Amino acid sequence: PVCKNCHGTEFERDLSNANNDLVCKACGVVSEDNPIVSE
Amino acid sequence: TEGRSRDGGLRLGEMERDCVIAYGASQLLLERLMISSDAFEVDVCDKCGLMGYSGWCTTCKSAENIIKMTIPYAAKLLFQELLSMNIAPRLRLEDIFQQ
Amino acid sequence: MKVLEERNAFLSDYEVLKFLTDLEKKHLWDQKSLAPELQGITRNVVNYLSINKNFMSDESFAELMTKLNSFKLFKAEKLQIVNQLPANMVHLYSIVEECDARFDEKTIEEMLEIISGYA
Amino acid sequence: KEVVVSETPKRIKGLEFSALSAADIVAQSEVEVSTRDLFDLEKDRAPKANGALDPKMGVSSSSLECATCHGNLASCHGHFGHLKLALPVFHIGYFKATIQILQGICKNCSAILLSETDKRQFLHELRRPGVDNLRRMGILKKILDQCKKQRRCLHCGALNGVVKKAAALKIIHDTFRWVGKKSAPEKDIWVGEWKEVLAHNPELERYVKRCMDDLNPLKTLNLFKQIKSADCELLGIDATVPSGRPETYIWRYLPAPPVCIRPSVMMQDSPASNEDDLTVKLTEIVWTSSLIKAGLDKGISINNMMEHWDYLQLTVAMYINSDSVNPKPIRGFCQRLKGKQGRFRGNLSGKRVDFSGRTVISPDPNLSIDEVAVPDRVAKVLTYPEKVTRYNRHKLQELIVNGPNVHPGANYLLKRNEDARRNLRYGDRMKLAKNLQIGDVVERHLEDGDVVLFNRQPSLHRLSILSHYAKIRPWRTFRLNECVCTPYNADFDGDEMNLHVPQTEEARAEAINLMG
Amino acid sequence: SLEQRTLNPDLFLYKELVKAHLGERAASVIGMLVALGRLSVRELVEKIDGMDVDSVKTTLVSLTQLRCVKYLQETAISGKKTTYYYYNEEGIHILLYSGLIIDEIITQMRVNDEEEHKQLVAEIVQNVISLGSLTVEDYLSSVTSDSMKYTISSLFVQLCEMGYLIQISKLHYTPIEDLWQFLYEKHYKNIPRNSPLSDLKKRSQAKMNAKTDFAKIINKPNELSQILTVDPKTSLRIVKPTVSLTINLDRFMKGRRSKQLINLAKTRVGSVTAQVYKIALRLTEQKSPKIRDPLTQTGLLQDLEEAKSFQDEAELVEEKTPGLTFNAIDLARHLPSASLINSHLKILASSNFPFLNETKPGVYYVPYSKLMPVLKSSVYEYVIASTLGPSAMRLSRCIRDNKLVSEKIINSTALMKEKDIRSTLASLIRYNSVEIQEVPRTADRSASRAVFLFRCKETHSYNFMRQNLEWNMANLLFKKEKLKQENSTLLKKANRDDLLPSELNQLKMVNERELNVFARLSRLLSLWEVFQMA
Amino acid sequence: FILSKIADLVRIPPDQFHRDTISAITHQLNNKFANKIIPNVGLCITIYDLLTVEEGQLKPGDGSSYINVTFRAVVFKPFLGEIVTGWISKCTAEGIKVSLLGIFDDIFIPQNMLFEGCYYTPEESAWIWPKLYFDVNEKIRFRIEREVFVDVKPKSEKPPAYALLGSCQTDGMGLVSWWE
Amino acid sequence: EKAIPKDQRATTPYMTKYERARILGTRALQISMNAPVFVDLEGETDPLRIAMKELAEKKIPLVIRRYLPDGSFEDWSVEELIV
Amino acid sequence: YKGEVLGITRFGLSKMRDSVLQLASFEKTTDHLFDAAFYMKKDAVEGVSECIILGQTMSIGTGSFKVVKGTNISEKDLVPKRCLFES
Amino acid sequence: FPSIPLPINGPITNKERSLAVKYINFGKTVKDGPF
Ligand SMILES: [Zn+2]
Ligand SMILES: [Zn+2]
Ligand SMILES: [Zn+2]
Ligand SMILES: [Zn+2]
Repeated sequence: PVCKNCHGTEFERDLSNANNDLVCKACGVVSEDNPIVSE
Repeated sequence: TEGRSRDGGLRLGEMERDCVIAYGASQLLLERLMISSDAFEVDVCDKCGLMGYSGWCTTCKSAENIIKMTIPYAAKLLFQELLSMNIAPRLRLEDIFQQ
Repeated sequence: MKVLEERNAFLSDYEVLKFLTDLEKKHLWDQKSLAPELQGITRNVVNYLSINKNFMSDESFAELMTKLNSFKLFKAEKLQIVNQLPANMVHLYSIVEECDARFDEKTIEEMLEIISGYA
Repeated sequence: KEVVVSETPKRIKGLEFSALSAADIVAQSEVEVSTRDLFDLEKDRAPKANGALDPKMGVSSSSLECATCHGNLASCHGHFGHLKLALPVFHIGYFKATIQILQGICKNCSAILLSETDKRQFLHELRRPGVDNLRRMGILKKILDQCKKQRRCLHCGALNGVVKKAAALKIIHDTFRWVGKKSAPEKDIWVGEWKEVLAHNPELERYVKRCMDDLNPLKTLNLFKQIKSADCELLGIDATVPSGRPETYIWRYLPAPPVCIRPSVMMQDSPASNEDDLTVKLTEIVWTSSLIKAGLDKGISINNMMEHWDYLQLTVAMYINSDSVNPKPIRGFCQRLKGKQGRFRGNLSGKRVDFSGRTVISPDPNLSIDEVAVPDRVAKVLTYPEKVTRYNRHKLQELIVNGPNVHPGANYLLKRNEDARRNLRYGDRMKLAKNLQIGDVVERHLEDGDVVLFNRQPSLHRLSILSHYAKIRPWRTFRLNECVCTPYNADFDGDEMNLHVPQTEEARAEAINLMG
Repeated sequence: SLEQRTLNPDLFLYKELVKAHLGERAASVIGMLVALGRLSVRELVEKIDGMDVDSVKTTLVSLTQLRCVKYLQETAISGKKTTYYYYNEEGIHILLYSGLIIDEIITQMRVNDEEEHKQLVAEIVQNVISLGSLTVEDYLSSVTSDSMKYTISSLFVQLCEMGYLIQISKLHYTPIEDLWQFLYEKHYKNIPRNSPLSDLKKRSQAKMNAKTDFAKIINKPNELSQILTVDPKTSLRIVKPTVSLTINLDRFMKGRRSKQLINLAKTRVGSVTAQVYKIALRLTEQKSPKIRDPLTQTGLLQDLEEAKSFQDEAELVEEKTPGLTFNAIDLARHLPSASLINSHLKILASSNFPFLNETKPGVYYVPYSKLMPVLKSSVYEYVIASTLGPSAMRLSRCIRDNKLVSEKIINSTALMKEKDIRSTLASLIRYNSVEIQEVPRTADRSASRAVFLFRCKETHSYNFMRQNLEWNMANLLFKKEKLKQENSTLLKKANRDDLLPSELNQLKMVNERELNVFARLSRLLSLWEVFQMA
Repeated sequence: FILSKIADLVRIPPDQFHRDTISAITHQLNNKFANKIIPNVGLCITIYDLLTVEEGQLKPGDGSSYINVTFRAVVFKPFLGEIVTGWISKCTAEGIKVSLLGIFDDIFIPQNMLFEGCYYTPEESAWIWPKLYFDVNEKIRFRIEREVFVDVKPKSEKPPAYALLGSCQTDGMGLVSWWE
Repeated sequence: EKAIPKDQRATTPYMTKYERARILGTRALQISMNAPVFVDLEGETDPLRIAMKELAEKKIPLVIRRYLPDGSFEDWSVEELIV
Repeated sequence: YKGEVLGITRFGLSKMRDSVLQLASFEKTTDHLFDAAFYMKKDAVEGVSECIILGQTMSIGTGSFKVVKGTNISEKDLVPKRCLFES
Repeated sequence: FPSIPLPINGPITNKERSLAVKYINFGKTVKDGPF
């Protein structure tokens, strides 16, 4: 929800290269890597 | 995750695991089967050795004798399935150096 | 982490200033560059004990101590009296036990002369 | 703080096994699961009171918090809970090794059916330093027949026959081996003790020889509890550990696993959760074992509760191993550690690897041997970590400013200060390019010179997987040379092969010189 | 305290006896002998960790002197002599009963009153065995030279000839099985080859002779014709001063069983006849039959045709022993009236508990072998009635005499409502005084189509009740020293002086509370020792 | 002012290969031991010398070189009766907060060997004296009886690492200018 | 079971196929941790390719410790082997 | 090499090499693990298919030897700085 | 937590209060003796 460097509140799930990371558009620090899908 | 529609990642099986060890190569076998696949950082107690969480042992509640190591995640969950039925895999450790 | 010998030997307080000053010397010009954490403690040792001496050669430090330990076996208190209230015998009364009833000669005035010598 | 921290790196010299006690379960447990129903009808989002997917037993979703260690789903390592049975039952794993150590002891005073100078010769074949598992388990075959070929014990002389199964999973003691000498006291007591019930309801005369004494899990626990410590060494177990008694080989307490093992998977076919089969077995245990403890206290019939304690014996022997259902069959613990790629082949021996890709092949003569040709749409997905150094610094500043759209660029960046990673399609790049502390790692794209494995999917022999250099070409298929298709026995008629790219610096060097 | 209550057998009793009043270094070695059986010093050091090889021998001589272990040597043809060391179960029971022998000298030596060795005869038992072994020169060479010790030395032949001061030997410090073998092999080498007929009887020809050796060689310590010196000067009779002697457990244990059984009299009669029975009881204690029965310990108890003879001749021992069958005439002079002597003894035979029942006319005696099986079942059923409901006293007696009761006759024989019998019987499966017997009336032993039968099974109920008390003795022993670990810094101040006026409160309230523990242990020890008359 | 022969292993990152061997082992032990406490020994200040050095091993996954090395470092352990002329900068109402200025301030020493008329007076003074007073930032004599070392972490300020026991039993105790 | 000097030096003097895949394997990630090279590199990248150049002039500063199966050492400096 | 010709079946491996983590990856898994914890066994892991499950460096091939960095030093500068012991 | 006590729960009688003195000085002899 909140970044560690810019403390933004909006995150954008990027699926452009099949990584599905979670990152903000302010600075570009990923919030969670390696997603855990509900199989 | 298995499946091209499930965003893939391919299976380095058991037929292809034996082909690697026939070369004698003993460092990418460790890299292809826990680093790029299944790495996980377990901190296990030394005496009455079985794993605990962030800084505890929670069976000898002293939180003193702990070694940070790293093993595959699929052996963290074997050591809890095998522990859920009454089998206790006690771990016994040495240090790498001073043969 | 194995402590082989905890109290291996003794070292005098002068080498706590002598070898440490040679560490101050090859430490990029300390104390005069006015115009990490390891150097503050290193600085706080030098100014503490040298002021206690001030407010020198080691060969003259040795001749006074070999006369100071005129004891039979219980000597080791001769090393601690190097900067502990010099030039006084009413502090030497409170240092070592049963010396008010053992040293009743001009020894106790000669240990006054040695402790007033370097002070 | 002013206090030191210092610890050597360590290893694992070996696993060693044991069944833990009936007292170490509550040592490592932290909650208890007394109550039954998983979901409170408060109609909240996480309604779990005490005996359920408890939020301080673990956490089974990404929107919750583990109330013990802390963390949502990546920080929680999983935590154990424990149960408390109403009256004990048998372990379905140790079921064979709780009669093979019951064929050795007496059945009245419960001492091992052996004399004194004989047994000292037996464990003398244990103390010698050369003993292997080939011969350690072999010499225990002789300690067991010698207890079965000996009819009467030493300390009370009472006769002991044979004990075997009763073919649910309960065992009975065939106590009577008479040849013609029926004038034994226990046989005279047996006909004397049994003649009193012939007065009433004498219909039971067709049930004489089939009737025989039982060993229910409340007798055997109070039978194992007085066999001494001094003779443990001859029937398998050792002393000198706390859990070295034979009392801890039948269920009296059972632990509950963490919910990380048995996660509440949300199928989202409904706003209801498809709860897995492993918790609904763990709840049918705690409901049967609840009404027994309240049954004997309040008072219910003895012919009624003896099937509830026989149901719960049959239920705990399904939670472990579902082969003993004796009939859509429920998956258990043992029903997934074995099998074709349940565990140990598809989870531990052979895993699924990151940084891989799988297109078709097509021939190419115009490139050399040891160079596989790679399309560029897969060349800007498969990255490679690349630590900055003074030798390659002037290259890696020119490459981070390309970005992830032109080919020699990067996808991510991790500074030495930073902790997770930084994406590079978001934010300004030239302001991030100039700093580039010399200790950190960029993740460039694949580029021609890298070290790339390659195998056919049916791998016949050790020359089915080989390592290649790369060359980035602008079509959409894996080109390779004609001469290298003979190890892979490929045929270019539509089949496909996968590539692997190692991501250390010491496995990048070892793939060439051993598998080039 | 769940860590204790689960994984601790009688090993938890034997570990903390030596841990209580001895050093820590010996609680680890006798804990290893019980857990492993028997092992020599060459492999004892391999099992323990933290004790040097000669530091074991220094540790092993500590419990050697107090007779807390027992040794054995057996050589090999190829190897040297190997010293196998065992565990002593009777040498440490002395350390258990140790407070009770001091009050057993007083209740048995009642001829004297207002004597100036009351403070000394209480100390001689503390002198004989807290030193370990004992000999006569060790107390006469003390700080006092004469001290009228000719009275004190002649005081002890009064106190040795009454029993339990037998000269020690290799018999008391070796176990019973490792003596029986090499004499059975000596009696087998006593009879050679050159007789082919009935060789199974020839193998038993040593066995008939080794029985006569067995009761002989155990009388060699008991025999009193060589334990004292006839000396014609300055005295009349005195013990031999060159004798190494300790205390004996048996006549204490036989005196305790006799003390155990007079309390059954005070219940089955008033206190007049209870006073009558004490006098004829106490006089037969110095020669009574053996309680522990070293015949039945280890040997041919397996086969019934030998196991019958362990009480066939033993009852004939009890019936045809001259030194206990009293005439019922000399009892009047011992009480401080041959009509009332016979009349107050006539009610003993009339009561259905067979003490002073079977006899010869005119000369009556108390049988043993058919009595103590009735004492053990009488005390046990009252424990059930004491700690849980009196309905269980009704049910446990009901299934006792009515063999193999079912659930319909249990309401014919006894009379309670049906809802209340489930709430009392289900407390007896949990503790094993009843059992289950099943009849499968269908195929493959199905449980809902089956009826259940009950039984007493009069051995399993007494083993569990034995060890239900051997733990509770040791659990109370666990809170003995663990209480002395807190408030220890002033227990050293209470032992460095031989005064804060508010600290003394925190020394008495811990000391009055541990005063309760030794009284609670003695009552439970009276509840436990009844189950040792096997 | 005494040495303590201990053993330790030390790591070297591979960018310290241009610096020779003794200059780097001295550095990577300094930041491990400088201004540090030892469990149950004392406070190592700075490493004195090197006693013996072994040959550098490599963890296979790491790439650095790890040397085990034995050495002694200089550590102060005054005495169980040593005179120390420290200073003070804190006073409270149950003892006296005598802390040596400059080095460490984790010390509380009581006054339990003095006369029968001692309490606290909250008027800049210690107590009323039956006698020139003493205050902060000047040389104050105090000796040492004992010390208590614990190494506990009960996870669930009074720093319990290094605490000395002191007294002022005789005259002249409280200021060095009362004498001389 | 200790250091075995050049007199009792009884293994093959040849850098086997697994040595040069490990020495190059463990030298190369030192170059990616800012370790100093010894050789005259040209304008050149890729710390593996600068590691197998350094093996040609035999300027690796390492030593191979061959363990016999009975718990015995054996040392061989990496200049001493030839390939 | 152990005294008798013995197959590569279930019947052939339980007398050839006994080590419980390796036997779990063969056919009958759990029947080898319960009687392992009964006897309280002890296997030191040095097999190939046992250092895979734990993530440790295999012992054969290029894992057999170990690599050491030279310290290029001798005793000529390892003298102490000891002086003025007691006078 | 457990119910059902044994019935041996009595305030100590002076008939056996002297009996509890003989225990505590017995071990005080042996522990302070040789061993
Ligand atoms: Zn952000
Ligand atoms: Zn632990
Ligand atoms: Zn948690
Ligand atoms: Zn028996």
